Amino acid sequence: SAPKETTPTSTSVQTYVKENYTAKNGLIVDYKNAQEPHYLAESIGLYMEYLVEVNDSKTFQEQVSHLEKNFITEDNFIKWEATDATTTNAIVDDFRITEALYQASEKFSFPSYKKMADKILANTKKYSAEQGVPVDFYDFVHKKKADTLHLSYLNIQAMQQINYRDKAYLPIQTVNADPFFTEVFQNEQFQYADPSEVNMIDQMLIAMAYFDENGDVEPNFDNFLQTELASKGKVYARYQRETKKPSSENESTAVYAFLTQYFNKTNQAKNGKITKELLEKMDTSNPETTHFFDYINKEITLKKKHHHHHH
Repeated sequence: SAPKETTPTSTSVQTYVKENYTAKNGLIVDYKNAQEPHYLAESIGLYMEYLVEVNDSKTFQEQVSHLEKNFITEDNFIKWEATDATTTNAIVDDFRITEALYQASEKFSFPSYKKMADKILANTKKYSAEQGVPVDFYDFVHKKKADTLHLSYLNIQAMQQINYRDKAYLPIQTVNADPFFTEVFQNEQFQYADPSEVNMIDQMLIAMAYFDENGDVEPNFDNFLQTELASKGKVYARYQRETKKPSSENESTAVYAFLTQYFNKTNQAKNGKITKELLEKMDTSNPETTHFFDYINKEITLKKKHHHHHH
């Protein structure tokens, strides 16, 4: 059970992850030398995504093995973190992992990755949903579904791969931003995640899902992004909803990675150049203070797509 060994485009990230973000059992940690370490399905899925992008079948399969031995239950759920006490998935992490497996099945000519993703994703659609509409998680020990959907958990590409019913998309089809998205869908209504603050990582993920499903940007959020960049040359990590002022002047690496993706998806090439330079400016080189999420989304986004001299 191993794909043909491929020649990666680069090995430096793999070497850096092995040296700085890997615990003794081989699992990827959120911070190096953390007092409270977390071995997240999010992290292994992002690493899997990166490894497909850089054509590294050997390291990809090593990750699939860690996934099978530490995250996947006997009924084919993916624990959102690798502890015995974890009793839930997180649909956003299932979507990411199954998407990576589908892409790897093609990239590495290995059909069993596709069949593995089929099995996991069908199970996610079946159990982490209320009447066909996704919810954040299913507790597979207590056999209870979440009663919330956070829109930042939506992965439109993954949901189309497993043919969610049309009604599953009603939340992202009908959400408004003013200028921020209501992050939570519960009891067929929208609410904000926090009484006063928005997290721009979550806001960017909603904006990208909005564009992916609806084919156009939400113009209130898009205008906020444009006016922040024009007036400040930055987009901050968190904002106060009442004032629209930043909670602090802290910036977020992941926010600039997702802004770069968003501007390139929505035909905003000048803005995408601006946020690419902001992403390069962020320092992800301290593994004790750089969450793996920030480190690896910068690496993925700077590698995602010959043409310097002429087209």
